[PDB]
Amino acid sequence: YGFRPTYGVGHQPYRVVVLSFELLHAPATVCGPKKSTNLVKNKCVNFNF
Amino acid sequence: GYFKIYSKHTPIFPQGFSALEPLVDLPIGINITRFQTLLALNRS
Ligand SMILES: *[C@@H]1O[C@H](CO)[C@@H](O[C@@H]2O[C@H](CO)[C@@H](O)[C@H](O)[C@H]2NC(C)=O)[C@H](O)[C@H]1NC(C)=O
Repeated sequence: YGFRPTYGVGHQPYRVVVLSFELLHAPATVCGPKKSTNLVKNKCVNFNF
Repeated sequence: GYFKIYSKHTPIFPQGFSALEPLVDLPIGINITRFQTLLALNRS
């Protein structure tokens, strides 16, 4: 490839990384992080543990 | 698709009752239809 430092913006080499998201019949194992809140006791609160 | 393993260790088929507590739930998701124990042959 023409990786010359004097090349134009459209010709300079650039790093590209491609991410592929595959969904299969097997159980999912790559989930996003889950946000958590503080803990409130002795109050009528809507909770999710 | 979850390969669940339960285990228990008793000191000393013995009579008695002991329940097995879950150990590891692996998300293998593969078909299991045959099984075979593997042993250790100590050369010494
Ligand atoms: C294979 O057998 C050898 C020989 O019996 C084992 O080495 C012995 O290990 C015990 C502890 O388990 C020591 O008290 C002995 O002194 C060892 N013997 C010698 C001659 O060194 C060895 O542990 C066995 N291998 C495995 C993987 O258990």
